Formats: sequence, C-alpha cells, structure tokens
Amino acid sequence: ALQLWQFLVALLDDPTNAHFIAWTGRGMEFKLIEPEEVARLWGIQKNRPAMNYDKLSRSLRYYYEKGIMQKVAGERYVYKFVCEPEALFSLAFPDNQ
Repeated sequence: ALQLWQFLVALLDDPTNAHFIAWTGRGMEFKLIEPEEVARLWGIQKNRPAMNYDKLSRSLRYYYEKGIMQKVAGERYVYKFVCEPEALFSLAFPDNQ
C-alpha cells in the first residue's frame, strides 16, 4: 500500500541516495537527479519491472494537481511537498479517511 510519495521520502531521508534523488535544501523541495533510476527503484519496490519515469511522473502530476506537491517552475525534475493543513491530512491518511 506504499504511496509513491512515501517511497520518495524514504529515498530522500537517506543522504547516500543523493546522487539520484535529494532534498535541495530549499524548504521541502527535492530534485530527481536521475529520474530513470528513481523509476527503476520504484519498479523494484512494486515488482513492476516495466516501470519508467514517464509512468512515475504521472503520479507526481496527480500529486501536484491535488495540491499535495507543487512542481517548481523553470525546472524539469524539481518538486516540493506542500506544508499546509489540508495537505497534511492527505499525507496522514493515504489508505483511510
């Protein structure tokens, strides 16, 4: 039941992953340094060997359209988590509401 956003946070928490995904240091902003590597690891997590970044980025778009993330303008692979009351509810309850 692991959400993509949770998987990304697990990768981001470990600084030894910073060569493919990293917190940028600007608040809750993060960068996919190697987008296809992030997607490969997500495919391993989900046992979906045909995973790729095209597919993973659909979920990033679903998250930013819902206001749980925002896509950073002028960047291709930079996103941020939203720090707002309503977004926190969604993060607290991915499986039941």
